[PDB]
Amino acid sequence: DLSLTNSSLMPTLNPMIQQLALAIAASWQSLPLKPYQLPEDLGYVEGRLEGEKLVIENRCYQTPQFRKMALELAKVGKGLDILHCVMFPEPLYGLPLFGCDIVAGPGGVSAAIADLSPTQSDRQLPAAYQKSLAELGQPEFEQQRELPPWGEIFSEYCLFIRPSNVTEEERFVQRVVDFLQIHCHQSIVAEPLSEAQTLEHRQGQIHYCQQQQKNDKTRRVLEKAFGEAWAERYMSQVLFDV
Ligand SMILES: C=CC1=C(C)/C(=C/c2[nH]c(/C=C3N=C(/C=C4\NC(=O)C(C)=C4C=C)C(C)=C\3CCC(=O)O)c(CCC(=O)O)c2C)NC1=O
Ligand SMILES: [Cl-]
Ligand SMILES: [Cl-]
Ligand SMILES: [Cl-]
Repeated sequence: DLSLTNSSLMPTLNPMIQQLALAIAASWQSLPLKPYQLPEDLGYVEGRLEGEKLVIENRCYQTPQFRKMALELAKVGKGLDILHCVMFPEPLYGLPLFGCDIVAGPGGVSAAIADLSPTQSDRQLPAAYQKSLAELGQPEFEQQRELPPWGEIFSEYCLFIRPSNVTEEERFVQRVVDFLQIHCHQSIVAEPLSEAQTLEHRQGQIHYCQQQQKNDKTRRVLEKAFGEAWAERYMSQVLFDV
């Protein structure tokens, strides 16, 4: 569950990943949650082929506003830690997609990505999100990274950095906390939408999932531990279900 106290991975994960896992779990803990059963009621899985083992712990929930809320923690061998999180919105409410991805090795966090990604056909976040996000101001990060082409799905507020030091790690986690606070508040005040608008949002979410499946960084990690067929099933059915 969301206490993370019974997580076997948590104690061994990069400190920034631990703090973000805790912050996400804390944001969700008091919501009107129900379990969301992944395919094959997946929770914990491990695999190895010719190289290192991959271990994944899945936690997934749902609420009336969020069709699927996934928090995945993973580790490859002793050298690679990953946090994956997506809140998939119920299209009826027109909310954007919260996502984040953190990858860390022995040298520290290599990649930290977080966004509230659009679902509208105009590729804009709803007005209330634009207002609240603008008020946070532009955060300063020394080592920004450019998104790959499939990353056109992310908003103009997307963070994609290599944190340079602890100050930046903590600044990133705080900005994710800020995104979550905005998002959970907007989920309370969101107007239920028309059938045509609901359809528009559904389309946006489908596109998001299809584009995320183009990420060969995820796919290679899965393939090296479980093979091509397993990775394709995992990405298309577990992570980014259409
Ligand atoms: C669950 C298993 C899972 C694995 C194995 C995983 C691996 C993974 N994701 C990565 C990058 C990345 N990951 C993302 C983004 C995301 N990815 C997401 O799953 C979500 C929700 C977003 C954004 C909200 C982006 C944009 C990159 C950079 C891709 C690139 O450099 O080509 C990288 C490369 C890190 C680096 O270049 O420093 C790895 C190894 N991510 C995972 O989530
Ligand atoms: Cl691409
Ligand atoms: Cl690659
Ligand atoms: Cl390799």
